[PDB]
Amino acid sequence: PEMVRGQVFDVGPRYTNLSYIGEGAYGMVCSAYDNLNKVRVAIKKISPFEHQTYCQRTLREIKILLRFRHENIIGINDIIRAPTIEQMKDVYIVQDLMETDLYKLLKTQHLSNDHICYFLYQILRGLKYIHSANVLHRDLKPSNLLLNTTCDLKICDFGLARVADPDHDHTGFLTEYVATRWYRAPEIMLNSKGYTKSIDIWSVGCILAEMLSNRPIFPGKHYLDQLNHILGILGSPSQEDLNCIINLKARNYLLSLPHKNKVPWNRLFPNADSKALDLLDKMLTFNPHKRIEVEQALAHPYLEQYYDPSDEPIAEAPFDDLPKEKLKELIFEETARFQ
Ligand SMILES: CNC(=O)c1ccccc1Nc1cc(NC2CCOCC2)ncc1Cl
Repeated sequence: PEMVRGQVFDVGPRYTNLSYIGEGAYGMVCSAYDNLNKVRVAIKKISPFEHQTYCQRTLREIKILLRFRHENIIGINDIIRAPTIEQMKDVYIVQDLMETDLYKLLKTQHLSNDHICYFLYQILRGLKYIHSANVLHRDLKPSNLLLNTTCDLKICDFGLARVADPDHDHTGFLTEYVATRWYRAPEIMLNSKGYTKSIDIWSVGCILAEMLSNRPIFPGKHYLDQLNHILGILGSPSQEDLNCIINLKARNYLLSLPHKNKVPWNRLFPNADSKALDLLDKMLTFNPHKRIEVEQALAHPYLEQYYDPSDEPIAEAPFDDLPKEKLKELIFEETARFQ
């Protein structure tokens, strides 16, 4: 078998001529030539079986990606693994080869308003499908948005995803959270477990702001610093928005802060399209119940050149204590169709 950067990458003979791409959340990713489809593809090597948590994340990523079928969601083309559970130590996920990701593009390229509009449309179109399956992505960020040479955008990594559960969303103040800090909604730090669709809309709002300026809008250095940044731009929450927070520790923390005024979007982004800023404001709304939903966002005037609900499909059917041995068996069963 071909070896890449001191490690086995056992994908042959269908996939040959390997080249290192980089490290992702699951391990090494390479490009390879697919001798059947006559194109180069991406292959991610995953070695999760020694840890229950790695098994849970890998199973979620595979189960969700195989059930979903949408132009703006990365697909799984093939899955390579040993023929028996005993011999299975790694799993390789084959996906379409992308040219870049939005994180890398934002680091070096200025986006035209036309590119911002197109990218936002595609993120929201993919998100409508995810939310229609009652699934929350929970880790939307520029590095999870991959792009091909013609700027077709694919949402990636469903490892932190969950089925929406609005009834069990409430929790205490400063409750630990897994998802990427800069893209976390204010309620995560206050009273939310991140089990409602509004969590994803906030992250999209953060990505739109970052597309407008090439810099993260709320670059918090640690857990509570994240809320300082959000309130530094949005200003103090209204009495009505505080009344929606019943938890005393969270509400009292907010009441203890000096009054802060809103920084206007047009002063932060003087070159931005005014319709883009109006949609940004609706996505970056402090109160999650007043925050715009994905289908409303698609219908916003900023996206009128693309909006077509008949061409924004939904899922046909909607969608933690298991030991790692049981999870390995489920991963083996979930990947059986490619043998
Ligand atoms: C969600 N992120 C990943 O899956 C990932 C992370 C680090 C390195 C590669 C990654 N995957 C891909 C990478 C590419 N192409 C690269 C994209 C970045 O720029 C170089 C090509 N094509 C398809 C895929 Cl699946």
